[PDB]
Amino acid sequence: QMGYDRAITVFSPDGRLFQVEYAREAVKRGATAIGIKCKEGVILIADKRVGSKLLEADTIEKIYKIDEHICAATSGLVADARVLIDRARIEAQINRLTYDEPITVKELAKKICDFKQQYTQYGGVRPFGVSLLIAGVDEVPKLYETDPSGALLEYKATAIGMGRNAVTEFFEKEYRDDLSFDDAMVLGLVAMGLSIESELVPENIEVGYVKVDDRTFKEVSPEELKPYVERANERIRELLKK
Amino acid sequence: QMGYDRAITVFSPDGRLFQVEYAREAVKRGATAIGIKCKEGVILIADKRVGSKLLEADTIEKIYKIDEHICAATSGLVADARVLIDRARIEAQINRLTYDEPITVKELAKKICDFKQQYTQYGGVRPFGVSLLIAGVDEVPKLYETDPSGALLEYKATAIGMGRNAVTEFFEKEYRDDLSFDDAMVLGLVAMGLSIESELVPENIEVGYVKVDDRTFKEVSPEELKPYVERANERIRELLKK
Amino acid sequence: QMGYDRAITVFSPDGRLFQVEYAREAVKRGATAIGIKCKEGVILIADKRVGSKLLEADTIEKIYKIDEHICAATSGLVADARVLIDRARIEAQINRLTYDEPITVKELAKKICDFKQQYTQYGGVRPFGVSLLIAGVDEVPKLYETDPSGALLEYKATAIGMGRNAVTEFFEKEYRDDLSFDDAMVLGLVAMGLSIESELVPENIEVGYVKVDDRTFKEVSPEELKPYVERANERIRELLKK
Amino acid sequence: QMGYDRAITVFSPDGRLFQVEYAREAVKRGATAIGIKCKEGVILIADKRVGSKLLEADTIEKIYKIDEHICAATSGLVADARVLIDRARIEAQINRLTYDEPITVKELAKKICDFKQQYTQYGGVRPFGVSLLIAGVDEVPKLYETDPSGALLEYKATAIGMGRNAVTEFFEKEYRDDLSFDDAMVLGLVAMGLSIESELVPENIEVGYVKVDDRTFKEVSPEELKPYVERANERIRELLKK
Amino acid sequence: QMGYDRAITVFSPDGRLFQVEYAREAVKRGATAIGIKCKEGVILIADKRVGSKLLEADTIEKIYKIDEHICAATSGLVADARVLIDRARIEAQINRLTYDEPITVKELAKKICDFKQQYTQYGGVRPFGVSLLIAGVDEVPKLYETDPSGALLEYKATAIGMGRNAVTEFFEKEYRDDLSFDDAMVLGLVAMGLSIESELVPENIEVGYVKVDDRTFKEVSPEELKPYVERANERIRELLKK
Amino acid sequence: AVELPLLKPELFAEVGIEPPKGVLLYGPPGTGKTLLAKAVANQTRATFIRVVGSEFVQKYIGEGARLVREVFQLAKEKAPSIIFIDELDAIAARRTNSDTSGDREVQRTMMQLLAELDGFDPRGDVKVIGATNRIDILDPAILRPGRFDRIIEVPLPTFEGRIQIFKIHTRKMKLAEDVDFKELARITEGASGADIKAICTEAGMFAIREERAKVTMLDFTKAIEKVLKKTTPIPDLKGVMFV
Amino acid sequence: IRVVGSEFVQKYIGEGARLVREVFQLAKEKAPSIIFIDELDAIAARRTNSDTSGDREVQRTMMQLLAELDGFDPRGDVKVIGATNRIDILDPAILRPGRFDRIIEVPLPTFEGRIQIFKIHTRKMKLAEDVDFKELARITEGASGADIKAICTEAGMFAIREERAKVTMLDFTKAIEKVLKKTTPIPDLKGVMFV
Amino acid sequence: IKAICTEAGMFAIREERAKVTMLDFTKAIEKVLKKTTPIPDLKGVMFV
Amino acid sequence: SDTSGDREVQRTMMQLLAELDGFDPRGDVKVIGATNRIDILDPAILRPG
Amino acid sequence: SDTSGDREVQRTMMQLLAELDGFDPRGDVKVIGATNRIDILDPAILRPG
Amino acid sequence: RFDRIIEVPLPTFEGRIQIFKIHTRKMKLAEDVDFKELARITEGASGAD
Ligand SMILES: [Mg+2]
Repeated sequence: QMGYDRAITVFSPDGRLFQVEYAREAVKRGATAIGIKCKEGVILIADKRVGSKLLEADTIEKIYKIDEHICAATSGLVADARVLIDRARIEAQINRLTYDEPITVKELAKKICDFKQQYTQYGGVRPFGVSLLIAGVDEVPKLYETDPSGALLEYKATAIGMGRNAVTEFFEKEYRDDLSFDDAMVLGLVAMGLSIESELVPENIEVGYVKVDDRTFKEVSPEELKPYVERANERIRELLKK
Repeated sequence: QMGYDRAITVFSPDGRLFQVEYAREAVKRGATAIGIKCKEGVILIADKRVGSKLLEADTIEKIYKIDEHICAATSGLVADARVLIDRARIEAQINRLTYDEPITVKELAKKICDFKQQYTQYGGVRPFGVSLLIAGVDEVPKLYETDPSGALLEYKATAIGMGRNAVTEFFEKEYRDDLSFDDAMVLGLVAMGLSIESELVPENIEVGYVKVDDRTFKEVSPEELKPYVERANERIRELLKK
Repeated sequence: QMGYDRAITVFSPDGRLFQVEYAREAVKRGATAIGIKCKEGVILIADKRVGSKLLEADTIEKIYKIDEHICAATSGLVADARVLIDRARIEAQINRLTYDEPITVKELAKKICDFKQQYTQYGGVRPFGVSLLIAGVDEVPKLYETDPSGALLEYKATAIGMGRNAVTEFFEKEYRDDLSFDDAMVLGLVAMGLSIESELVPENIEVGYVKVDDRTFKEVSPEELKPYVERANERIRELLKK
Repeated sequence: QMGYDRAITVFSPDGRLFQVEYAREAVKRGATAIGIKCKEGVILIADKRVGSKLLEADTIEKIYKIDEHICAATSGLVADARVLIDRARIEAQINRLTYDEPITVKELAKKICDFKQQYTQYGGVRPFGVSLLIAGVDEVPKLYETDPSGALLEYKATAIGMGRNAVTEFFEKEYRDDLSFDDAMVLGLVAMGLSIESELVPENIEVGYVKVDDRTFKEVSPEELKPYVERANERIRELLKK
Repeated sequence: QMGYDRAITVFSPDGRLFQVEYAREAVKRGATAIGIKCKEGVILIADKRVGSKLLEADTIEKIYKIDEHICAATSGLVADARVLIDRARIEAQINRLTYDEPITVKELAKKICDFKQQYTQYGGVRPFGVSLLIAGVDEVPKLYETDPSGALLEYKATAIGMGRNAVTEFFEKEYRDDLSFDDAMVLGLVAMGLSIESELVPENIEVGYVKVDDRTFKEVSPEELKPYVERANERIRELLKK
Repeated sequence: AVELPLLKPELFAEVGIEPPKGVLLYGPPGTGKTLLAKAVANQTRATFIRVVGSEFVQKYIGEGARLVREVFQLAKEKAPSIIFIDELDAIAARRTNSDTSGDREVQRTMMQLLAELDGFDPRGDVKVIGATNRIDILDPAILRPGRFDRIIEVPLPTFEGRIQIFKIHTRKMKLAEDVDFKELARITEGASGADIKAICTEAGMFAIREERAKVTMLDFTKAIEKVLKKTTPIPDLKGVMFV
Repeated sequence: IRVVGSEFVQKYIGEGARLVREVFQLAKEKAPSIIFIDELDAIAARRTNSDTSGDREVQRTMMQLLAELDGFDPRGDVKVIGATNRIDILDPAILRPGRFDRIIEVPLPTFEGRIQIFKIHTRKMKLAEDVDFKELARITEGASGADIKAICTEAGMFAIREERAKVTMLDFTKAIEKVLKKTTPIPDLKGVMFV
Repeated sequence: IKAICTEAGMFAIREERAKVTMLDFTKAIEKVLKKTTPIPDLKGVMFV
Repeated sequence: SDTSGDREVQRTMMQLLAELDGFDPRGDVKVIGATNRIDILDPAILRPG
Repeated sequence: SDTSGDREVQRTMMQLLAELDGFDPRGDVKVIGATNRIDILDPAILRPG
Repeated sequence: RFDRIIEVPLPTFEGRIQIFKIHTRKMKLAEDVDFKELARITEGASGAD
């Protein structure tokens, strides 16, 4: 400590990589991003909040199209995230080049873990200070989290970002393995309303998703956002009186 | 604090990076440059103040040309800007090569910011310490602030430089998304006059602007800055009395 | 304080390199895996309990295919394991290309040991802070451990991670070289139970095996594992009474 | 101080390379090996005793056939052995590829020294902290030691590793150049036995040789080994009554 | 005092390289090697005693044939000496290859100076620790010294190593410009006996020579050495009487 | 090492051993290095003087030197005498081979330790007992015989050891008989001898807190926790990413 | 007059100068008199800096004693007599003779020198019945006279452990191994790293 | 400031009057600031 | 500043600069100063007047 | 001692410590106190006696 | 704490000349001297020099 944290190469006598824990606090500097997996589809809910009103919020977004049934979200450096995810766009496309068949959500996760690992290993370069939430449906719905080094944990309710700890507590209690896609959409807005610590306005949130039946990406436009948010607000206010 | 500011490959224990913070202080050190977006165009103004008269009265160049409808302006390290804009120029030409279509400001900003992030990755290469405000009209007007950190942020009105903070507080009250083309440039002239806390002459500003109706960048002569400069000077005077 | 672990290139005066003895500590902090050898094949048994129920119950993975007849398990960072397992799979398959014979357990182990040792010598890259277990039957059933040092050690039975020290002592008493396939899987299921200080439920263990007769890797289905786990519970509970 | 010891490029005020000096001590930490030359061939005796009963007693091997007629022992790290020996194996055959003739015991041992000499001069790497004993008969019998430094010293009987100090004292009186092959074999196990200061068992030690009536590496089975270890054990007993 | 032996890209404030001066004090930490030029030949004597009596007489054994008319002895690291010597041998045959001209004693020493100066200037590697006496009759007798750094100085008698200073002082009295082959051979044997503070025996030194009349290397044979021990020792006894 | 020479100088005729001028204690400090020094002092009926190592050096020195002289004088005036010298690292440590500012001070205090140890005649007998953190932060210039003849590895107390120290204290305690000394020891794993002692003081506090004169096994176990047990010592962390 | 001179040099400034003034002055009173100034290594200055407060504080002490020695104030039949471990740490004023007329090299003991030191000390012990002081000298060459004393001291203590209480040749040699480890080890294998 | 005013009044005296005009002040202000702890005079070539 | 081994000797030095030739007249001193180097002496002793 | 200062203080340190020791192996008069610093001074009240 | 902060600088051309005059006056005739030449040689030298 105070020396074995001054490079990505050193270990401590506790055998921690502190540079990698620090790249991870970078994730926690960024705004909350939340994924739910249910058996009828998977949900991606990104914070799309602006902190001043002279900001234009179309590019404060997390949600990036990757493949035509793989979307993903991000938390960490904005910079790190765009270059990383652009790699992932290419990688998903390359997979279609040499096989003629869209990429699996898992393989993409393994490839993008491995990209981050060379940057953790090589001392001449810093790691990407970012985690992804990779959400898609390949034939069967999937939700992954990648860690800054390239570690892989498969989830079923998750978040990265500022609100992560609280969203983890929320799904401990609320998230059940029988929630319909509709039902789980509201529940994931209640999880976002909690972490942001007030009720939500559709302008400060963005929802994207992949359902199993449709097996497409869509993106939820602010008109198509509202019925869900309206349900959500009712309960977001109740948990602010607990 | 120590040892978290002597390299670029190290993070802090909080997920902040103090080296990269200091490049943001680099942006803050230099002269103000304001970009103000409107529905009829996007107006890009940069201070052509000279700290002596021995300095040329048109100092090359506070407002650079990237493409035929794309310009950008600088605050922070002026050394760096020469290099950085050469890259931006070649990037818009490269897209005209490989797609025969000019580059969208959004994707251009991403490319330039990526080149920055690449220079964050390496331990022997420090990043550019300069922010550029890339402005252009592709279909609707667009204004972006590109940071030394590699991150892009879109705006409705913006500032950078040592006048950044003052003009966020100013345009927050005063800006509305319903200014006309003339009303937009005048309000931006008021913002420049506030920041420097003296009146404007056509010799301490360089203005260009971009029309939707022409889809082209045009560069404003000192003669035709005169009407706008006089109208604006009244509001500035009232602001420097209170 | 030392600085005999500033780099991997600085020996301690005692004649040891500290930095790989801390990459050895990286394995311990990660979770346990046990590889258990009988005279009728090999068994491989690994943690999947990880975290609360937010994480998927059948989270992927500790028990990796290398081949369809050689399998591996890890302990340490599952970043350094994930790219290493990518490297392993290629390595076995290159042997298959150029020999049209499957890699022997011993020979795959030797190649992982060189690979690890490549990173260990240069100061410009750190070695993995991961250890690997390589289990097969080439035609003699075999069990090895490949160290983060890139050293090769032959084992009758072996364990790594948190439970390393408990499993060792436990097998010092009970294990024999003439245990049946049924006995050796079960024996290590008690030991695995002791490693986490809890009863084994079939949803927090992934167990694969390589049989001598088939020479084909097969993974134990949740409920096919259930009666083997059930017989282990009697002894694990018994022993947690003390 | 003392040193000037955290670089490999630095020679200290002593005029030694501390780095290199730390690595001769890393040989010692590795298990003993005993080399002995007679006029009827060259016997190499090597410790294959590692671990309790967690590990298998056969642990590869540790007395590697390098060439047809040259074998070597290792002392130091096993990890260090793997890589130095991989390269060593290739070099032995490389001579045969380009000349179609025997590699010299002198010449193999020099180019095994050379690989690490590369890693001693250069700044980007460490030498391996390993000392191999290089024993064979190209046309006369020879024994050398290769040193982690890269020194090449012809011995006539010696030890290195843990037993280095112990066996020199032993061989001041015992070692003679009119000894028999059989006498040498036995005397070399007494030396090793002294190193461990314990009773031998023929199952956890491997003895191989290159004769001069063969000119081929051979290895003496454990069924054969028993009488030689048994006449050793009397002589260990005399010594451990003093 | 300093900290400029920490680099080899530096100069100190007195304009010196202390790294090079401790590579100088690696030579002084090796056993001596002596050269004598007479006007009938040139004769190079170097220690061949090393270690305990359990190391062959013929363990280094320094005075390597480089060419047909050039032998070169060493003092310093027996590890770096070998590589240099091999590089010296290659440079001399390259000269033969490209000219069919046997390389001059002078021009060979020059090419060595330049080779070691690449390793002095570059900071990613270190300077050698070795001093060589390059010696022969090209068409007149020559003896040079190439230094740790690679400085070329011409001598008419020298020594290098631990024995160095005493033998310099000796020559300052005895050495005469009128010297002959027999006298010289005797002279260097006397000189070697002051270094070691003890008598010489035949095989505990090796001596190489290049005559003018042969203009070809011949090694002094042990039996030919014998009458020279007996006459040299006369003076040795006298000068080791205190 | 010390004792038997000092009381019996017949030894310096029967053997002819010239007087020992020093003995050095190593292994972990605070175990009871001070206590060992007193134990000896009692046996030869000598004058114990304790010098703390923070009495040596300031930041340009004078007063550091002044007190080495002071206690060398008291010891000669009060012979036989035993000077306990905790803790060698501020008056005996390794030197710089290329200067630094800080070292200079340290060296000037040092030369005066080195001198006086050799300086005594058997006219005035000054025996000393050193103690340190380890010997691997110490120069060999004082670890020369006649500056430090021999060394004593004083390690941490053994399992069976902790029991015998617990027993010293249980004596004092009123109504002690539910005490298992072995279990208490087990729990106080990797505890020094000083630690054992602290626990005993605190068993008495715990007991009076429960308003009784009896100190058995609840009290003692609670004491252990307060002083010794506050640690898990190598666990942490399970990822996230290290899993 | 035996002074350890490093023992002075007080941080209460000039108290330091006083003390050397008085010892010198006393030398003239009790003349003829020998003053022994032990380690001129901290009572002798150096004009090249290493401690801003330290160089000047020693200097005042140094030029004061020089003042009394033959600065203007007469020698007083002194007869200094003075010991030091370093020579390059010295000011030009003291380094020269005429304040120490005969500069003497005191080297480490020779082969014959080992023997002499050995004899003086074995007379204090119980000798050997196997005496050879030449045999001991071969290993110990390259040590100092204090290590010779050290060996002796170890042999007598060794004898106690052995329960002999008699010193002999066998104890002397064992004492050489133990002493030589600590503080002047001499054979060490240089044919490993070096040629 | 107390120094600037005394320096100025001494300027007024130098010009042999008691009217402390703007010009006595300007000379004075430059005298007192020239001495003092630090006023701007460097702004870089890489910054404005 | 902030020493006593090279602070106190400087305020008795400042007294000297300034007593040896200072305020006070003349007399018959003529102060014979003697030194070993002029390379570690204050520039006031070094100069004439 | 630097004559006046040191000796008065030396005396009042010793006079403080002997009493407080001597009436309390055990409670009789309980001594309480405070200090703001103790790293600044020679052991005395850092002496474990 | 003063207000009138006066830097005493080294002598200037005209500055040296005024001083020479005083000393010559006390020191009788020296009319073959050029005061200007003395100043050119002694450029930037102190008053005490
Ligand atoms: Mg002395």
